[PDB]
Amino acid sequence: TSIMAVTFKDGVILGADSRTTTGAYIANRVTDKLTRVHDKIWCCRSGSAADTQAIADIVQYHLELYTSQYGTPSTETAASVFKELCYENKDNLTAGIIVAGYDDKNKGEVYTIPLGGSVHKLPYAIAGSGSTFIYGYCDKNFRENMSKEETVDFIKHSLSQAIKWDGSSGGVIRMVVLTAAGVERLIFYPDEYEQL
Amino acid sequence: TSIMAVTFKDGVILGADSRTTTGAYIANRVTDKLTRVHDKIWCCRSGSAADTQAIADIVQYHLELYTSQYGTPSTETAASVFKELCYENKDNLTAGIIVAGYDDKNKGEVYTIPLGGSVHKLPYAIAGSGSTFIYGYCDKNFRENMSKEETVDFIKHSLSQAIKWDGSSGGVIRMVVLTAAGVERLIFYPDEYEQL
Amino acid sequence: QFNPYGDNGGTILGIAGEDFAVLAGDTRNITDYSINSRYEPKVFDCGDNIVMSANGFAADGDALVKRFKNSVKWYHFDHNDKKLSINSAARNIQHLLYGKRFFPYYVHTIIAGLDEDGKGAVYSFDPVGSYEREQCRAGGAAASLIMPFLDNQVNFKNQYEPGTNGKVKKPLKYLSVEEVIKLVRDSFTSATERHIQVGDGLEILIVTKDGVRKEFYELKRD
Amino acid sequence: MDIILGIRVQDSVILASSKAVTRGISVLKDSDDKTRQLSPHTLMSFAGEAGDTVQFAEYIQANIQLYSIREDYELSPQAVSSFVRQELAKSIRSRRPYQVNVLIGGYDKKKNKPELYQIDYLGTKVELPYGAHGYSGFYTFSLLDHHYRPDMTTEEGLDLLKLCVQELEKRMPMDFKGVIVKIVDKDGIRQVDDF
Amino acid sequence: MDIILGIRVQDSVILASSKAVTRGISVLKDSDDKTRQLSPHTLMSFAGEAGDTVQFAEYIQANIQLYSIREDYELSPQAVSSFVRQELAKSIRSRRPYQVNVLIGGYDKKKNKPELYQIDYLGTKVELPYGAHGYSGFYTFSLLDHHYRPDMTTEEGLDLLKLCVQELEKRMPMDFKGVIVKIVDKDGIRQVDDF
Amino acid sequence: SDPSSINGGIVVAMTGKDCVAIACDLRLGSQSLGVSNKFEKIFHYGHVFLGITGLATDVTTLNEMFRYKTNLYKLKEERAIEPETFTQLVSSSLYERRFGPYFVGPVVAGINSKSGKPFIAGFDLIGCIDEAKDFIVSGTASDQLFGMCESLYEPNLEPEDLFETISQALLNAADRDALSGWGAVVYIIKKDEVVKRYLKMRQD
Amino acid sequence: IKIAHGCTTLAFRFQGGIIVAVDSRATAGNWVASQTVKKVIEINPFLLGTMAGGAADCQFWETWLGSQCRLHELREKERISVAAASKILSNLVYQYKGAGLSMGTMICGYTRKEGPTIYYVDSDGTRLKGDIFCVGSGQTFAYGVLDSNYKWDLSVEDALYLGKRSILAAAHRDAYSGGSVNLYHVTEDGWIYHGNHDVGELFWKVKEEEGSFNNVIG
Amino acid sequence: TQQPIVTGTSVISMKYDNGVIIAADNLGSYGSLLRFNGVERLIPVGDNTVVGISGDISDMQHIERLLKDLVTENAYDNPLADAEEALEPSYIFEYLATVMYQRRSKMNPLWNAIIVAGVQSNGDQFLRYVNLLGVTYSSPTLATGFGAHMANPLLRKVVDRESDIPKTTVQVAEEAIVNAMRVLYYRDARSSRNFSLAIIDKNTGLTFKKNLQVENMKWDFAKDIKGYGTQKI
Amino acid sequence: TTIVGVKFNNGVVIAADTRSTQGPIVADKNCAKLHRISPKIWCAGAGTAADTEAVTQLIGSNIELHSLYTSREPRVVSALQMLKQHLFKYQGHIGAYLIVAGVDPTGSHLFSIHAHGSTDVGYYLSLGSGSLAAMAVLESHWKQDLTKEEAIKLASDAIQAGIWNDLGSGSNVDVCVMEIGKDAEYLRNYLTPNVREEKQKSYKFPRGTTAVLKESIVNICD
Ligand SMILES: *[C@@](C)(CO)[C@](*)(O)[C@H](CC(C)C)NC(=O)[C@H](Cc1ccccc1)NC(=O)[C@H](CC(C)C)NC(=O)[C@H](CCc1ccccc1)NC(=O)CN1CCOCC1
Ligand SMILES: *[C@@](C)(CO)[C@](*)(O)[C@H](CC(C)C)NC(=O)[C@H](Cc1ccccc1)NC(=O)[C@H](CC(C)C)NC(=O)[C@H](CCc1ccccc1)NC(=O)CN1CCOCC1
Ligand SMILES: *[C@@](C)(CO)[C@](*)(O)[C@H](CC(C)C)NC(=O)[C@H](Cc1ccccc1)NC(=O)[C@H](CC(C)C)NC(=O)[C@H](CCc1ccccc1)NC(=O)CN1CCOCC1
Ligand SMILES: [Cl-]
Ligand SMILES: [Cl-]
Ligand SMILES: [Mg+2]
Ligand SMILES: [Mg+2]
Ligand SMILES: [Mg+2]
Ligand SMILES: [Mg+2]
Repeated sequence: TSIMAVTFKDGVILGADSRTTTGAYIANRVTDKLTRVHDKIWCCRSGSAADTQAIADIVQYHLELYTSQYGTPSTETAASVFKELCYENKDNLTAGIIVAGYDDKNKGEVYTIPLGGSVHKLPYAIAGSGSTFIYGYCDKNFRENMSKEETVDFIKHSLSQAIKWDGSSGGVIRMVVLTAAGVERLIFYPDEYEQL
Repeated sequence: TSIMAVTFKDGVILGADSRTTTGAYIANRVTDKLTRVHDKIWCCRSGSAADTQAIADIVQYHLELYTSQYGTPSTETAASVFKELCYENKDNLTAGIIVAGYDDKNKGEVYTIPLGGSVHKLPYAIAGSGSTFIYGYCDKNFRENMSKEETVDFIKHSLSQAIKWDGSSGGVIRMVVLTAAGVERLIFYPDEYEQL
Repeated sequence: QFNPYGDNGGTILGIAGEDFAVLAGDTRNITDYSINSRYEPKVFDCGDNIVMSANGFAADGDALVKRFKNSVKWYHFDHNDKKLSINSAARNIQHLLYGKRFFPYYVHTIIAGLDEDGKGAVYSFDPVGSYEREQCRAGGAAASLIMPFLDNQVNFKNQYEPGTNGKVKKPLKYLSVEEVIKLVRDSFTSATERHIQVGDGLEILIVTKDGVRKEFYELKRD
Repeated sequence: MDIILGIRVQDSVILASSKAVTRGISVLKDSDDKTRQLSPHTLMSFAGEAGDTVQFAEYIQANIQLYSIREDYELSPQAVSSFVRQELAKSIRSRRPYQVNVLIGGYDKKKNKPELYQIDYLGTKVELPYGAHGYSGFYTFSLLDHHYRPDMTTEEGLDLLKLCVQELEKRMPMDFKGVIVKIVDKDGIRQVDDF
Repeated sequence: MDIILGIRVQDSVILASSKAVTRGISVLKDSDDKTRQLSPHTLMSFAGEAGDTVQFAEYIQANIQLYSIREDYELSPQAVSSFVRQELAKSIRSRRPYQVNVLIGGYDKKKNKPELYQIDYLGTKVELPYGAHGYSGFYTFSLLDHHYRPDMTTEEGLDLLKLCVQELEKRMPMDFKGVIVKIVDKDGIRQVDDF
Repeated sequence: SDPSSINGGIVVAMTGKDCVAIACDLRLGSQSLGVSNKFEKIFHYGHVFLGITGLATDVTTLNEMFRYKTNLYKLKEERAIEPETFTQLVSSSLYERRFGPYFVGPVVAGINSKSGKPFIAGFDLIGCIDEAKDFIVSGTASDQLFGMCESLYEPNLEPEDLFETISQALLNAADRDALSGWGAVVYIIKKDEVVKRYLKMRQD
Repeated sequence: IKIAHGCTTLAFRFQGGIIVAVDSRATAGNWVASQTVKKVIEINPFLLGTMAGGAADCQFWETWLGSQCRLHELREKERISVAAASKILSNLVYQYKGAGLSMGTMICGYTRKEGPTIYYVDSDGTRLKGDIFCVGSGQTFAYGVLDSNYKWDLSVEDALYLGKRSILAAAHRDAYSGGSVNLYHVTEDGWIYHGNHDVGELFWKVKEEEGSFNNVIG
Repeated sequence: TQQPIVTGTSVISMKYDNGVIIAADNLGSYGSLLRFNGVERLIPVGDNTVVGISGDISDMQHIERLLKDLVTENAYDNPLADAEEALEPSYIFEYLATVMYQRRSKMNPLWNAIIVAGVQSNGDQFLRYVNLLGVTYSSPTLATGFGAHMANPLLRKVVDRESDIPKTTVQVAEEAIVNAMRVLYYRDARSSRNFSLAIIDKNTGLTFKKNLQVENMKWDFAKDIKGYGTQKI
Repeated sequence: TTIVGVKFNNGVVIAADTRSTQGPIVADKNCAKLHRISPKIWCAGAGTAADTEAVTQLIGSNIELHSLYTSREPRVVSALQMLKQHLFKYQGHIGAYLIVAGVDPTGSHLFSIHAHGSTDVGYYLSLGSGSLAAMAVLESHWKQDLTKEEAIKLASDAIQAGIWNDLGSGSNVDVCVMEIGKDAEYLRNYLTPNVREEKQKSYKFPRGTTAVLKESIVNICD
């Protein structure tokens, strides 16, 4: 996998490739790694497909039950539920998850949860096998309070390089935009992003 | 290690960090990984310090004996001698070497020799543990026929990021410029390159 | 770690008549669950009315056949074009195989032809050179399927004369070339049904005093 | 524990069981009786892992004796053998299985017939005319195949048994210090003191 | 191969060596002589890995016999034992070492004294009043410590040796099928046929 | 230490015209050592026949278990269990022990008393049902039996002819297997009569 | 693949020379590879060798032995002794010790100076002279019949039967032995072959005539 | 004993009526890293043979040098080096096949899968496979690595047996190869979009096509795929 | 195994081969790999044969009870959720690889489940040993807006690819079509392109060939 989430002026954008692999065979070339745990709290999934799905399903259940009792949960709260699962079951889990959400008070927030189960709140986060190849690029090119179009270009260019170098990443570049306006899905095909 | 070699308008420039490690201990923080096998044929050394030194010493011997009989060797010839050693002794060697040289006919040339012992002629090459983090950056920022100052900035920015993310890389950024003018050594200290 | 051996599958079969002998083998070549070739012959005419097959690991099979074919050539040079008898060929092959006792040819070898009295002869070898003359021998992946059927139909094992209270056995007799080919074809169609590494095609080489004839038959390709 | 044999003849069952108990490079005892009386007309010999053998034998013995008291009735050898087999059949899939092989020699008073059952530690039961556990069988079985007749007397059975012990004493690597022989018949269980 | 003993007394050296040859669960032979005469007044017994034992023994024998012919002279037991030790000392660092332990009993005609040497497969030589290889020592040594006297006769030595064999036959797990006893003295080497 | 090939043995079942046949060898060994030549591997519960190969302790255990279950079935249902139903029961029972299985290769055979249809079925050790029109094979000479059955079998054989085919399949398969043989039994099963025949075979 | 491992073989000395008796089965695991294997190698007209362990190892090296025996008598103008012949083989396999050769063999012969002689030779270098030897998976079964019935003053007829019966005993019980029994009788003027005997027919014949095997129904 | 470092993936090939087609992508993978992108894995020998090599690239380059040297050696004292005594595909294959098996027999293999495609002097099509084990086989369609699993099935729908070869044109055959290369780009995680293709015809000779790209791909349907089961957005 | 699933205009179609293996041996030449979870939710299964059967029956049972409890026709996502959570609980030890498809009040659906409990959505899917041969065909010929007859053709072609090119797959093609507003049609043995050719010889023995020791009438009655 190659995944990332980036905060910007109006909120936050999640980005991901669409490749799922069994060894060197691509089991699914159109995977959706950006998944909803709440209306405006989503996550990026890397690592085991089974583990990350199982985890995401449980978190969605917890946040739905939270909402029924206490109203809309914070993005921090969602990240805490992910952490609790990943930390307490670290011996049996292979999951690298990036949690991203939009509050009206807190605006765009991004939390990353690596293998250990630790939590790290960041302006932007990158993860997955293909993220190694774009640490240099992303660090040099990231700016705070970017516009929507700039952030889309930042993610597109970044994941394009991650895909280009990582054999474990490829297919389409999916994105999900989280703002006050609502939830917007974006897709970008090889013919566009490859020749960037 | 983090090493690279980049061809440009006037010739070629080799670049390297200065960190040598034993596990997580830094055995030498001022190492010189850019080493001369001939007047204007140099190499970047990554992998085993012992193996790469042993190899470089043998190549220097071969090219000195070549020069005594047949005159100045080509950069391709030097890369072939490196390859021969690395390929034929692949089972007992851990050496990732980048060969770079300046002919007057062929101008600047760069050959990279990974673990297997294969040869790859390129416009520029990156190698060593810290190179993984700058594939994205280097691919996006490299241009052919750059000027000396541009190429120095390209290498400096690139190795700065490699160093920043790779624990196995650090110290000073050494560089060696190979042109018709001659051989120029450059050094760049943490206080400069870290805050780029 | 590098593993120098592989399994190319397939199966072979040798039957000896009174004045003839057949050596059959399917034409499928495989590795794991993939088909490499639907027609890759592994039964060879080696000269001097000797047919040979070395089934198992094809690289070792081809090396061995190649070396034996060469042995037949040099036997002619060194001994005034003398014909290599099937028994002499067998003993020669034993030395080829045992020559690599400590790094074996991973193959079940079978050769067929006529002995010096003009009668049908089949010799079978293990991977390291132990050999034996027999009327009947199946070798390879589906040998365990075919061989007991051959015991029953060629050597008439477990078959007694009707009404004799299981006291008088069914008498041994030579089979005709027509009857043998029927048994070969049924043996391979049966093996093809129940063994995944067997199928595609069947190539039979028949050896009489007149020479070496070939017959080919389609097998199921699944 | 090593050599246990059994021979069913016309009117009795004869069990022969080695006397040696070896631990390491020392024969600790040379007069060990590797058998328990389960009931007046049922005898069980045993061989296998140290401790397990006696612990299992006595556990079975207790259970059969409990049955005898409760019903004021002796279980048939067939019934006892089935109970024993089931206990071993449970045992094999336990956390720590009983590694014990047994022979059960009994005289069925209702059928007026001797019966020999061979059961291994997995719970594999077979009724036989003659049986053995361990390496003993590899010598005796072929010898019994030849010399054994179904209508033999107890005295003929003891001579046949002597022939087995002699062969074992000749070709077995280990010194098993002879055997204790016991006879099970219509009159119950008795020991042959001079063998 | 298992039991080899040696006892040096006043005027002779006595070697006792088991007769059994076991392979797997079968005693293939019960009359095996585990010794070679190296010279008229020098005897070597041996025990260890199959094949190696005899191959080594005969190789030494040949070498000593070659020496005897060349010089028309018998080497002293001390000289032979040193030659044997060196051969094993070379062997231990070879590609495939001789796994053979030996006892060398000899009568030195110049000194008029019996001599017993114990050498293991590593090339570890010791001169002893009584010696053994393998597990045999664990029983015999303590028994000899008690009963052995340096001024004993050959007949007293044989009785002392009988006492060792009896103890081994009682406490050893394996049946070694008795021993072949040989005496080495001023008059050479002779075998005790009834033991 | 491979449970399915310690004791050894084989079972084979075939269908014919309005009949079924099930056959088994009689050997029980401990690896190389032959221990019993009377160890039958075919059992029956009413008109439903069950053959079981593999680890002998489990063969015995499962027989006792299916006797147990078919007896309670009959008491509650007030009728004999049918082959199709028994097949499902065997599958259920085996899969119950999914992660600690009986090391067996069972084979059901019988004729449905209502429809009159011949029925055979085989199972793997964890209870996967293998239904077949023609034949089912099991044991340490399964490969051999597959080869014999696939060549010798033809549909709609009369009981007397079917006996010869199944017997020759078992015998010649058993003779190419070290751990099988030592005698053989064949059950010929018609709608309302069952004949059991012991075969004469080589005793090595 | 696995390679052939055909076994029950015996050979015993008696008044009339030597009897050699072997089974015929060869196996690869449970799979019976051959029922018609020749486990007696006719080294030359006067010497016999038995096959146990590695089929190839025994075949190859015992025919090789026949070559060394022929070269001996060409150079020495005299028949090779059983002692010498056996030692040529045991010295050879000792050179290969550790490499993985697998051999259990009886070298049997009858010469003027020695009389009837049997040498057990082993792939781990063992060379033993003896009167009775029994080698293979079914050796223990054959020993039981041999030991209880053996005498030096057996007739050639009775000795031949004893060897035949001892193999039968092993063929029955030992799963990896059977097929058929091959008999040989070694005299000073050479060995004499006494036929191939199918175990399937021999078992029922012996059962009836001898009254043995009452455990088995016939 | 080796382990392959820089590796090349599938080589695919097939026969058609007048000759043979062979293709292979231009990627030199370093594990999961798609390290080198300008790697030519089809190597022509003369004007009548193309050797396609997958597996270890250092060993591929060694084989290149051997073939280059083979042409040189054949020309020595050979007036008919560009005529009757020119190198045949069968000669080149048998040489490689000998080397591959000798190297596996010395427990030091050339870690490759090789397909030698060409046309013989008499007009006969030559297509044969050899690998690190010295294993050889021939078929109307041959492929290595993932190509074996995915390309062969597609290529066999065109040429299923020998009799289908005269019925298959170069247009139809090339189409199937290019299509197979696209499928491999969809499904092989160590494949690249850029590839080379070679045609050896008995009439038109050797045609070597460089810098080809996979095109006419289907990706649009991806936009409709949401979540992994229950998600609606 | 080879198994596939293909979406079309008004529903979904799944297909499978019919080979069941035991090592290299074909145990069942015509087994059913298409399973009915509910009347209009069907499941193709690859992997451990007992597991695909057991897990599909268990969930199918619980689905039926759920349908009765809720007074509603069952949904494919319910079967999907129940299957994945079961498989995940067993950490891949239940070796069931499933293609789940069907129609329900929500619409037509097509999913795949793996043994470790991961699920995937798609318009065309394939699982099993011959999935690569099948997927190659699917990637070559699939398009948007397939008709019923086109989807069946594409699905059966994808299975055929597995039958012929994969040794793990063979024999026949089973199909199940699940269209919206119609009954699901299960097409058992939709294609049978591997019919066994006539044998060369009849092996019907003369009566009395087999030697018999004993006969006895068996009592099956009470
Ligand atoms: C990139 C690819 C890597 O970081 C992404 O992270 C994606 C994340 C997406 C899919 C959410 N990861 C994968 O695609 C993931 C890679 C992976 C593999 C193993 C452990 C962790 C991560 N792939 C999978 O999880 C696949 C998806 C299936 C095919 C639908 N599953 C497998 O590869 C299974 C997993 C088994 C497993 C092993 C260890 C921990 C957890 C699960 N593996 C196999 O089936 C084994 N396979 C048998 C055939 O031979 C090749 C190996
Ligand atoms: C970066 C760091 C990694 O790519 C660079 O490539 C540099 C290259 C420069 C120095 C030319 N590489 C290293 O610094 C290299 C890292 C390395 C280590 C092991 C194998 C390959 C590469 N470091 C070394 O070679 C050091 C230099 C010494 C300290 C002067 N040597 C060691 O670390 C030795 C090497 C032994 C060895 C192992 C395997 C292959 C070859 C050599 N290792 C130790 O002494 C072990 N050490 C004992 C104390 O506990 C920690 C481990
Ligand atoms: C294709 C055909 C696979 O090539 C398909 O994927 C099919 C799926 C269909 C049948 C639903 N798969 C099989 O046919 C499958 C292949 C397989 C084998 C082993 C493990 C996983 C998959 N075959 C089976 O499941 C057979 C079914 C029989 C023929 C009815 N079962 C076996 O081969 C069992 C394996 C059972 C098992 C136990 C524990 C973990 C995993 C699997 N093996 C045996 O019965 C062998 N043996 C017999 C003697 O007793 C010891 C067990
Ligand atoms: Cl997923
Ligand atoms: Cl250095
Ligand atoms: Mg080194
Ligand atoms: Mg650093
Ligand atoms: Mg197929
Ligand atoms: Mg037997």
